[PDB]
Amino acid sequence: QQRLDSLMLRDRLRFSAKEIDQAAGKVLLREAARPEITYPDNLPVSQKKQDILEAIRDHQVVIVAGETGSGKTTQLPKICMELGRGIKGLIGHTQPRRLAARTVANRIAEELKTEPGGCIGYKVRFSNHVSDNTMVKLMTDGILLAEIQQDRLLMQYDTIIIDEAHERSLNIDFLLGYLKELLPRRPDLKIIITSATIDPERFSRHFNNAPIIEVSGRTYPVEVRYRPIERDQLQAIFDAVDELSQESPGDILIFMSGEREIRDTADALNKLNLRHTEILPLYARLSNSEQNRVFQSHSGRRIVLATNVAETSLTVPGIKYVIDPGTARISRYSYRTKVQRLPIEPISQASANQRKGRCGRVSEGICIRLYSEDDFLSRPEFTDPEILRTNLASVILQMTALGLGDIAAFPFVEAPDKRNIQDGVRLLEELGAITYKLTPLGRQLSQLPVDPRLARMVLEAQKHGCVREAMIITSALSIQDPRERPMDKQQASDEKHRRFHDKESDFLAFVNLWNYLGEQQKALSSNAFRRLCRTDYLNYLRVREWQDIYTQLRQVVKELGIPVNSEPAEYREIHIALL
Amino acid sequence: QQKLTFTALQQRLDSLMLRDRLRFSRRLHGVKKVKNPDAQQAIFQEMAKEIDQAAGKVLLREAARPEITYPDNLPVSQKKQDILEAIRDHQVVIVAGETGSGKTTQLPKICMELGRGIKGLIGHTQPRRLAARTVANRIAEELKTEPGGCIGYKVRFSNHVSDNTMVKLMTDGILLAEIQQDRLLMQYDTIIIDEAHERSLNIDFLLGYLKELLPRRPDLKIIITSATIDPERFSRHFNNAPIIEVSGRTYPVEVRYRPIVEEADDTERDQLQAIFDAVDELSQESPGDILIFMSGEREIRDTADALNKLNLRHTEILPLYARLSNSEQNRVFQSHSGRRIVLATNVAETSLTVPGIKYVIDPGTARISRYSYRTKVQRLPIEPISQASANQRKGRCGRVSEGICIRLYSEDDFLSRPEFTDPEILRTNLASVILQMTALGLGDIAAFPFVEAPDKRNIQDGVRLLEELGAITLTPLGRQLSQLPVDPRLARMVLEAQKHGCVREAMIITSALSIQDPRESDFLAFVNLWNYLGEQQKALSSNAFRRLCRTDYLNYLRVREWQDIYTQLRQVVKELGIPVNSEPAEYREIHIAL
Ligand SMILES: Nc1ncnc2c1ncn2[C@@H]1O[C@H](COP(=O)(O)OP(=O)(O)O)[C@@H](O)[C@H]1O
Ligand SMILES: Nc1ncnc2c1ncn2[C@@H]1O[C@H](COP(=O)(O)OP(=O)(O)O)[C@@H](O)[C@H]1O
Ligand SMILES: [Mg+2]
Ligand SMILES: [Mg+2]
Repeated sequence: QQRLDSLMLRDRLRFSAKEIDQAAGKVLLREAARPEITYPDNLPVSQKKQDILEAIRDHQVVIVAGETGSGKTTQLPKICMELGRGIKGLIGHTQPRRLAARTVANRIAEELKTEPGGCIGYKVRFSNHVSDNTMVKLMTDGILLAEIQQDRLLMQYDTIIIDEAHERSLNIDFLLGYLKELLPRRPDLKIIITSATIDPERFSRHFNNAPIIEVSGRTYPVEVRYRPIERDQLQAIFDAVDELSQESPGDILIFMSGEREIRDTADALNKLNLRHTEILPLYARLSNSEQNRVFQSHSGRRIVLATNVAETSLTVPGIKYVIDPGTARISRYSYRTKVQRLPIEPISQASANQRKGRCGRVSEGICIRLYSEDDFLSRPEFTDPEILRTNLASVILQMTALGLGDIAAFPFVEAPDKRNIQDGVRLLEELGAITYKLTPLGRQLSQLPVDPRLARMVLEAQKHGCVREAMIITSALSIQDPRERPMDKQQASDEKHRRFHDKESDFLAFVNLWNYLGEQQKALSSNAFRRLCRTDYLNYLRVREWQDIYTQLRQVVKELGIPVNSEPAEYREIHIALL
Repeated sequence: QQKLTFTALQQRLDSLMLRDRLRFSRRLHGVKKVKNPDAQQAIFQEMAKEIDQAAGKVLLREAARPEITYPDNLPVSQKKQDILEAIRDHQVVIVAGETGSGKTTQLPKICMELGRGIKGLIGHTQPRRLAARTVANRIAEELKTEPGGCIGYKVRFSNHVSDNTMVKLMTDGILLAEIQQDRLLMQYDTIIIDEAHERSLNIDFLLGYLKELLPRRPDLKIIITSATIDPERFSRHFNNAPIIEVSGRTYPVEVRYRPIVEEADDTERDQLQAIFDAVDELSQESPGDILIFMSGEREIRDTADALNKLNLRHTEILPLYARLSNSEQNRVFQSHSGRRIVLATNVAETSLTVPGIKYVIDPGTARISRYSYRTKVQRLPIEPISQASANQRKGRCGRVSEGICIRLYSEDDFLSRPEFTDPEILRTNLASVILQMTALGLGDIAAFPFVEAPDKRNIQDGVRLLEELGAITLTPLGRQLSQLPVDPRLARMVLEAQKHGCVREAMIITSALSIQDPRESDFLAFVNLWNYLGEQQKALSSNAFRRLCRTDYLNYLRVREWQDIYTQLRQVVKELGIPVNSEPAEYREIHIAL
């Protein structure tokens, strides 16, 4: 048994004698395939790698916290390899987003002059690029959670890097809880929690007061300019862009609430024909020749439009200026409507300071906040973690889908409100989702990224050929009402909104408004369809958010093989489905 | 509450998916040995609620069933009821027909119309990974559904299959690898083996394994899909299974023999001028696109370049490469103004259907894997194709009347060729066959029901070789050897080269020994010639390193074949995660490797 501590972890678990020499050949082939480890000398993490290495070496859990762009994501797996990890088990490295897992794997592989799927591989939904020589496995946190069922000790891995951990999604908190549970039985496993410098002490306390290595390099103070306050919303961006294009060379990063807003803004900025200015929209659906032009050199000024993926996870090069509208989609349960919603809300101070911080890698960066200093100082210091703003039915459903056990025994970094547990269990039973074990219906519910009660209605519409109408309604119920009624009029707003009133149920006013919002962004220009939404007292951003949510929901529904009517269904099978 | 029984529970298992019915059935079998009837009743009560749950899986999948439609103009669509009834009434069916009949894209639909694909998957194998994905995307589009929904696919590095997937396209290699974990192939109620006339090792392993499996899977249905090349052999293999011939009307094709005139005294320029002359001959005829068959993708590139320098009137040159943009992919099936000249490898012989072809130019060659008893190596020579393959190439202009196929060889040459291509099982060293069989767990090669058995006189030497290399006793080393599509001993050198950072040089040697020479220390002549030919071909102008190869005893066409084979080998090595040095390795850490 002393000889097999140099065997691979799954093999070593198996045995503990000449079928050992065989297994030991696997290790020694993998050691032969290990590349030469190199680092770009200009990154703070590369310069500070020796302290990081020693911390990982001497501690089971390390928290690495630092400004975006420090080199955490691309260099930390290399440090683990230099320390000798990744031979007898994999270095697992989670990302919140599927796109980031693949992009990071390709980037590290290229920096090491290797082929992705070799020493650096990745696993996301529909793509498992991992060979027998893979040492570092990039993946989404959802992928790693789904592996727990078939491998409860995670014996595939000798090292797990939880990246972007400050996002505090449910997936991240499930992993941090499961890993803490797992550590007494995996004394050979090493954990690295990787984060922006946002309250890393909370991660430290969770892991038995683990050391925090703060790896930020030099940052320069950023000038903040406050510019308070549809085109009133869009024109503020125009004014900020004009202001900043007077400053010294340097690209502008504009934070946006969603991809349809990015597209409208990119269309508008392009017809403005800014001299020697390139507009670059960052969408999730970008081509493989669009990936790197983000990172390609460029001649004039570049205006990058992005969602908050560019807040801390992605570093756009060459950024000197930021325009911050100060808002973001965030998942939040509404106690008024008893629905898990996606309101557009003012971001926390921590998030606003991360957006500002993207100008501070060079001197004299400028951040324009489209709101008042008064507003900023009123905002919370931190963003609520998702676990504290999600209905417990959704939480329990996902824990049951992953086999994480009872929500009351789980060692959360921050526990949800125990008073809501029984109503969450009750709801899932009434929805036919559980018995805890998932039902086949429950598994389909877990795969729909909307409130479970709304998801149940989508599944029921599949029996009646009106999933299209189910998705219009459910997406409409996942936002704040797009129909503004300013008591500054109260007069034309409701009389223009009653054009879509329906006979039986109020939910089909959403269907009529949806069809009306179609036929109009086809007739009208994108700037005069926009104009139509103040003319019609519609909140421009919510309508765009309504369309974004529907589009994403329809893609998921179709990917699951759920049928979607090509032709609008009629009123009877729409309501037997809701009723 | 109320009493359950073995028979009633067992009759419930017919509303389940086949894998669930198997599991429940084996659980109930165990209950038959429980002596305490109260413990049997308790197990029953628990199990009837899990059966109730499992039956919901079936009704979710039935809700996802798409509406089945067929394109009017396909012979298979016109014959759909005869095909459906044959599949319905027979466990095994042979579907044979001309390329373009609609076999690949419509046969899975017919199985869905029959009601299959709900309780198990309709598995549909392809020889090529790109074809599995492309076919899945095409059927999904025809059904107006999203790929990964009812129509999905599974290939290396991509598993596009959901809980509602009814048709699973995959490579035959993927299906073979699934046998370890699912020996009865209970995931599937139907298996379609496509392009079966290719008679690769993978196809023959599946046909033998499926034949063995059928007495244990009376619920399983098999469809063997083939070009009309001796489908009677498939029928005999499956106990005289019916052959459904799904070709439409046959339009005879005019053959012209144009043996290559050695006018220009070259070989490359002689082949190219012969192609030019054939293109001129065909451009006198009525409107219609031309398909030119080529032996490899580097040949395609040179030919497309040469045809572009001709400044042809109203003519587009369109080379077909395996890694084409899938929006350049789409351009084959796209309309166009003038004449189009399509250049393709034999992927366009039976597997791919290029639209609008009226004319074919056939040089008559293809790369084929063939073991050499001299040189004791599994090689990949370019050799003359069989009569059957030449007739398949000819048939690609047979969609309408008045097609013309120009063969760049004589009728005597055509008649000298064998009637059929040797199946791969008969031209592969048995060390490779045994290695791949043991990796797959197919059992002893002497007990395997091959459509055509290999020469058993080679067996014990194959076992001998794999023992000497340390591949069997399967080893961890043997499994890595199985993954390399080269001679097993050369594969041994590739893996040993990985220890010393010279897999690049190992691949130079391997590719040089799998072709005929462009002209232990003789193998280091291969490396030095390769390095020189690499260096010279970045400095010299586009299309002027050709002259450089007469300087020495180098024939450009052999060098180009060497480079093509190396390039394809490097792709396979990369996909296996084996690192390849970008920089030329240093001396004889190449001998420590050899
Ligand atoms: N795909 C890529 N292409 C080019 N440069 C990149 C890529 N990914 C990251 N970089 C650069 O490497 C640096 C380090 O990035 P990263 O490791 O993600 O830092 P952190 O995780 O600390 O924010 C950044 O400045 C970034 O611009
Ligand atoms: N990806 C595709 N795009 C457009 N048309 C296609 C595609 N695949 C097949 N087809 C058309 O459908 C017809 C049937 O092709 P297929 O089902 O592959 O026939 P077979 O398998 O009998 O050769 C062919 O004529 C082909 O041109
Ligand atoms: Mg990062
Ligand atoms: Mg076919």
